[PDB]
Amino acid sequence: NLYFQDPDIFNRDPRDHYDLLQRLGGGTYGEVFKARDKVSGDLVALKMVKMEPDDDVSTLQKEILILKTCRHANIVAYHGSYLWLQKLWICMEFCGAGSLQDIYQVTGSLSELQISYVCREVLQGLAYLHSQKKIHRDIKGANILINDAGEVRLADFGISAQIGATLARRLSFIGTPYWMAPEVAAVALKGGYNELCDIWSLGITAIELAELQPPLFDVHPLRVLFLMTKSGYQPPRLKEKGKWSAAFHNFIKVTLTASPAARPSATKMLSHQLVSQPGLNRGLILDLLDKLKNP
Amino acid sequence: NLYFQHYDLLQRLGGGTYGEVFKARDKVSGDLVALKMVKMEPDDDVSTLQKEILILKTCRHANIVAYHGSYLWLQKLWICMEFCGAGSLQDIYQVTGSLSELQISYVCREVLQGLAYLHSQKKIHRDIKGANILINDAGEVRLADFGISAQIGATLARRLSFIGTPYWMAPEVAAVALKGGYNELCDIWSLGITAIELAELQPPLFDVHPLRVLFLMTKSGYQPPRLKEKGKWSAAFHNFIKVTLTASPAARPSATKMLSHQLVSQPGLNRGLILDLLDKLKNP
Ligand SMILES: Cn1cc(Nc2ncc(C3=CCC[C@@H](NC(=O)c4ccccc4)C3)nc2C(N)=O)cn1
Ligand SMILES: Cn1cc(Nc2ncc(C3=CCC[C@@H](NC(=O)c4ccccc4)C3)nc2C(N)=O)cn1
Repeated sequence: NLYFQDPDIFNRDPRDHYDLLQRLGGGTYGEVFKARDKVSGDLVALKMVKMEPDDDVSTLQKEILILKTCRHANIVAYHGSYLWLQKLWICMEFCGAGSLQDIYQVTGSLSELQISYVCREVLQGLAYLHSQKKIHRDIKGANILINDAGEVRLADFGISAQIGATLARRLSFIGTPYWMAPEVAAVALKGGYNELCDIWSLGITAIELAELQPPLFDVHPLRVLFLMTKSGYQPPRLKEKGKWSAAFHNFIKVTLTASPAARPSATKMLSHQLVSQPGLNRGLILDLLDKLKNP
Repeated sequence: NLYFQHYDLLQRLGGGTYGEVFKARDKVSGDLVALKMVKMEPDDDVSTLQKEILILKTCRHANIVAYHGSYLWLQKLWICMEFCGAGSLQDIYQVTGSLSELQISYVCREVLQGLAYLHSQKKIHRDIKGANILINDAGEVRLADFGISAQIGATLARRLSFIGTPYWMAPEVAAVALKGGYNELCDIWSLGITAIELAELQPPLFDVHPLRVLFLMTKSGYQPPRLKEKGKWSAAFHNFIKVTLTASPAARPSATKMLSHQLVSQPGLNRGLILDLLDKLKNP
């Protein structure tokens, strides 16, 4: 729909249009490289995903169309895709400072104002994704990128941006779909039903930026999961008291509401004093980036 | 609410991430039982054990593997249950070949009785398929369990294995109690697919990549599957498949309404049909 706001995939080596520079990272999502446009000199990031020989082109085109229509200032901008020698290459906006986890592992804990600006920017991205009937499902410091201008970008839009190995692992969790009714298959493909899980993850991420680890990081993962099934379950909180304002403690209290029925939406969270206060701008993050270079 | 409604290990029957199931014999009478050996969670307490045992004791029906009792021994929870000697319908049809229309009609009636019971208790099974329908030596049909709500421990371990660490996950994504996006009618669809599976040895689209199937089923004009060999089946069986596989859940019939369908309400549907199927195993 052109009323809401050119080829889908090039059958060509992206090295025909870009000079591959340094490897930025890697993992289950594939490998990401910094690159430079041969004509304009503009910098981009290129993600290389290994494809299976039997991956069908019909499904790949449907997946790429989702990347093409899901766009917001607070999500890494998608530019295009290349399919060459069994590798899918996704071209996108370059975020020079890497993830918030890459940064805080050097700088230490963020200030309350720096966290407030990050939360506001992530909530703007989530309000957009939730309006499009998508669920991110992987909000955390390692998945929030920062560019050299101090701007915040979600690394991708989560569930519906998965391709390659990450998507293969999610398909294993879903299991065989041949007996699912269409409405069950819809929830499985979307990655869930309740988008308010993202609001909880943002609350945990605010603690992660304040404390350098999410709550209970040291507890065996299967125990953390089992404790969430118990009737006595209590959500986590900030470890320190006086270091943080009453507005920050309240933001954590309301985002970390165990019952999704009582948890606020992304748009309602954007009205919370913590993220609606004046003085939240990229200058706060330029100060964090300067700390990174001159410690 | 009461107003509503030792052992010798013989051989391993089943196993998975949940634990193991063994065939067992009572030393006193020689009665055969199935014993499921479960590792309890490190944070399992008196109240969590009590709620799971209460659900096992109270969620009861003839067409669901019967709970007999449980005990703690060798640091494991042992659940004693009804023994179903012939295994699952999948274990059987992989040897015998496809079931006859009458055999499928009896299996569908028996599963629908189990589902009408679960749905009356506000439970959604969400795991109906040939591999999860067990048959005893008398030809009787039993759902292996009451569904995904009897598999919480295994789902948590599967989530850790394929999704990752849980530190940023909301508690509702793990507690998985009142799931949204669908209701009990998803079980009626799965039973329709199971009827095709018993007729054809595979569900429809069994050879299509899972991601492609998810995109196909979620497309607006999705056409529900049908039995592929038209002349082999009656018009009642074709209609049973058509109504169970209603794409819109708002229009899909309930388990109790399905029990009134000519296919499963016809006379002559009894466990002898399944004893005939088990006779094919002795001399294949
Ligand atoms: C250490 N370092 C890392 C970086 N910079 C990046 N590091 C990692 C990544 C990503 C990793 C995994 C997801 C990927 N996103 C997508 O594939 C995608 C985006 C939009 C729509 C659909 C899909 C982004 N991107 C950068 C960067 N864009 O600059 C600088 N320094
Ligand atoms: C090959 N073979 C297999 C069998 N027989 C069984 N095989 C597998 C299983 C099961 C496997 C996993 C689920 C388990 N059910 C439960 O844990 C449960 C039951 C009721 C309520 C709540 C939970 C039953 N049971 C048998 C059997 N009872 O005789 C013979 N031959």
